[PDB]
Amino acid sequence: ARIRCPKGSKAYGSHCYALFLSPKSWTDADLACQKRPSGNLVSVLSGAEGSFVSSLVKSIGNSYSYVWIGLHDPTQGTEGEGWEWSSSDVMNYFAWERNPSTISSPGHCASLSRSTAFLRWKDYNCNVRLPYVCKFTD
Ligand SMILES: [Zn+2]
Ligand SMILES: [Zn+2]
Ligand SMILES: [Zn+2]
Repeated sequence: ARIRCPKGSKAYGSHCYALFLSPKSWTDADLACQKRPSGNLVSVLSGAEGSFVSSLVKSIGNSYSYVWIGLHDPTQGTEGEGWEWSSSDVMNYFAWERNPSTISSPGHCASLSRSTAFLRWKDYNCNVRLPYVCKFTD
């Protein structure tokens, strides 16, 4: 109604968000998020949502510099329009630190980078285990 979420997550818009510190590869993180109702690694569909997600993670801590979000490229470079959100939302907002199309052999998953105050996206090796943010409904 006035948007409430489960203990352990935060509301924004019509969604609940939760940061998990025990690191997982991109695929394992998204699968973990899917345990939740309409859950998936967070999709960032507006600058406003980007700022909110940023505030959610800013206090993670020195040990972590990258956090998984739900953007990946199933074409593994062969496409650079192969990127998509695991939630299947239309890619209507773009916040790359450096566009992957300017990178030779970029990572095929995207993470929020501490260098950009977690407001921008960095191509990253999908197999690396990182903390991650889930976006779901309650
Ligand atoms: Zn949803
Ligand atoms: Zn996909
Ligand atoms: Zn590659």
